[PDB]
Amino acid sequence: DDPVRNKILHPMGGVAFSYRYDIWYIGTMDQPNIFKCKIKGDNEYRGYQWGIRNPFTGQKGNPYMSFDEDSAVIHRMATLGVCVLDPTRTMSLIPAILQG
Amino acid sequence: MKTLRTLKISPNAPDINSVWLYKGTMKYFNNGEWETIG
Amino acid sequence: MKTLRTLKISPNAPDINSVWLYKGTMKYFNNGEWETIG
Amino acid sequence: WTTFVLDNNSTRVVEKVQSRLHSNALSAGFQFVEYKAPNGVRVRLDVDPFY
Amino acid sequence: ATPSEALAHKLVRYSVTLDADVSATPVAGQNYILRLAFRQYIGLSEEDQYFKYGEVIARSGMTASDFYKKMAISLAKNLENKTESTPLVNIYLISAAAASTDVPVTSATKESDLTATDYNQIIIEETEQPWVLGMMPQAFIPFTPQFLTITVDGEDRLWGVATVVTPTKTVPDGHLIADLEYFCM
Amino acid sequence: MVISINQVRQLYVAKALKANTAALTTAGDIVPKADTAKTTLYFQSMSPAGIVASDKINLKHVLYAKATPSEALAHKLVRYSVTLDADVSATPVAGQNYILRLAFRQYIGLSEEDQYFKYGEVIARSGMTASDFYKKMAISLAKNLENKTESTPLVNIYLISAAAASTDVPVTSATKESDLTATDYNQIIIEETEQPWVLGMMPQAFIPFTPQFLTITVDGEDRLWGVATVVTPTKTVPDGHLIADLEYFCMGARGDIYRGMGYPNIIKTTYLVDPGAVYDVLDIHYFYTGSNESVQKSEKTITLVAVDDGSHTAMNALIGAINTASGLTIATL
Repeated sequence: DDPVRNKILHPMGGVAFSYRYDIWYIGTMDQPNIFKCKIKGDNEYRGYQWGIRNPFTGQKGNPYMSFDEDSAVIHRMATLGVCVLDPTRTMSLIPAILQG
Repeated sequence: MKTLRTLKISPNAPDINSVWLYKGTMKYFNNGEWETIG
Repeated sequence: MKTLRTLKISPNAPDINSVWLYKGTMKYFNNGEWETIG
Repeated sequence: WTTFVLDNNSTRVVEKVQSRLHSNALSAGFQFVEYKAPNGVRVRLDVDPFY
Repeated sequence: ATPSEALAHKLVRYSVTLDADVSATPVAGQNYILRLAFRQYIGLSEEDQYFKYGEVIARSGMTASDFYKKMAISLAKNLENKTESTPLVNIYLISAAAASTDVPVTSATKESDLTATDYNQIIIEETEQPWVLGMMPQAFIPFTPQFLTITVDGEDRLWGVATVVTPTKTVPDGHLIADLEYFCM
Repeated sequence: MVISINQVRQLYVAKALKANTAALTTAGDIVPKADTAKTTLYFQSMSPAGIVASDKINLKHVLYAKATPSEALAHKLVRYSVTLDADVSATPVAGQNYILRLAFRQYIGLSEEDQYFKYGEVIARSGMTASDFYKKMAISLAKNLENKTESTPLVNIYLISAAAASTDVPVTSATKESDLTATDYNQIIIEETEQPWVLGMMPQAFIPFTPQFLTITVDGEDRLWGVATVVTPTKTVPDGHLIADLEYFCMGARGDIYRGMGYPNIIKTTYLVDPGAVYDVLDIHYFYTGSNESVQKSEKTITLVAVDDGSHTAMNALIGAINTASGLTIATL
């Protein structure tokens, strides 16, 4: 029923994703059909590109300067994934205004 | 808003909460008198 | 095949599963509309 | 609600009282003071003598 | 500076008829009950309320004029009987031939006295109350004719329409100027 | 309003295109100044306290220069047409209560999770015309809306008669059914409303809505009684309030940033934009690069606003004076 994300309204009131009937598990499976994927090594990164001072850390003065602008830039990265093993084991009914 | 539930076959008039059927004339109680449907 | 167990006297259309009795008419729901007998 | 019939074993709109006039002596009356709409909505009454 | 018609109170009139949207002819098996809601009965507040009734059950072949005939004598037998400590309200009947002359109905009037069968409305006009020179002021009991629900087809609708009309009768200036000269001495 | 910056944004108001310096005498004048070799570009403009020259644009380092026609910055007030559709019934059914729900969003807060619902109900009768239904539905909307003693309502409800078909009858809470005398009302217009605006503190916003209908039962089935169609908009909100909010933010990249914080002890910034006039905009986006190690770019932008007479004569004179002096080819609008 989230009204920010769905954005297409039904004529019968409400938002049209609320009329979507999803059976996510048809029968019993030994293992998870749907799961999130993660890498065992630490794979989220953080980095700081800055001039004289660093407001992100509080370091006034720079031993290794990136540029001379007197600014600070933060850089982050991540890798992720999702695996759905069998898509025939989830049944969905969606309103026809959501297809496009 | 008046829910009639039973239909009665009688040669003379039944209660006002029932439909009156005799020989081919369906009569029911509307506006204080028996109203023939047809 | 389709049982209509109630009859309702009303100027408005009651329901699919009841019979609509207005002044000299006996309408019921058939083929997606109200069919009057007689 | 043509779907459901409303009996007297649940609503008790006619209720047996004790009278001198008869053994099976009956009362009669009811009132609706609450409606329960779908999806958790309930509406109850508060009858104020100020209104 | 007052032209002496401004100090004359206007008696309120309600013309009650059958509701043409419900039925212009009386439904047969139903009870036609008119409730008169008086508002200042003995006290001087609006919380001192009195209720008088007129009930006419109809029968087959009862036209609108016979119903207005029998409701007015049902009102007048309740409102002006021997057991009334004050003059409460005045019942009137207007036939459609005259449309301005109102036939007075009282408790002594019975159905053989009223014979014109074109009665269009019942007019219920408020009365004059008793007046002593310095003890009883000129006060009036206001009212509102109200209607109960009749089962026309299967549904319950109010059988009447209470229309306020132009007040024809006015109680004159005399009982207040006489009461004012009692106080201003 | 707070806007984003590409490290700066400078704004200069153009009131009169003077041809050179020492002709700038009144506040708001501007001359576009450049050298003969067309290497550097700047604008000497008469501020309300004296002549002020902009930051010098290296003309080898101009990323874009483009101007806005001032018709593209005006917001259109959305109109919705409410009609009884012929598929369900083109006449009001005698026993059905017709309820029209207006579903607002971005009400007082800033999200679509802030929803507000106002209603309008008409129970129809036996002899009710479809034209008399639109008179009663518009009034029943104009009692639940238009009830604000404080301010203007969230929507404006109008009525079009079929004989007129282009002039809309306004329906207010004062309006009774005796005032609407036509017999051929065929639709209801539910138009957007301009919200209040104060300079620098309340930004220009709008409350979107959707006319939604509740189910009536006609042929035994519960059908939606109407159709809400978005008519093309006939009313606009001009470019005055956005440019005055734009000058307010971008005069703190040049002047005072404490715009009334310790209230008697303040610096007053004289603004040249009046919020009751339309403005063409001209953005020039440039940067700065240094030598031998400082190859990083310091991107900048310079905004020029000029009043619109409809035929765009003030901006096109300002663009044509720049293209002569600077050598760039900005497209005249």
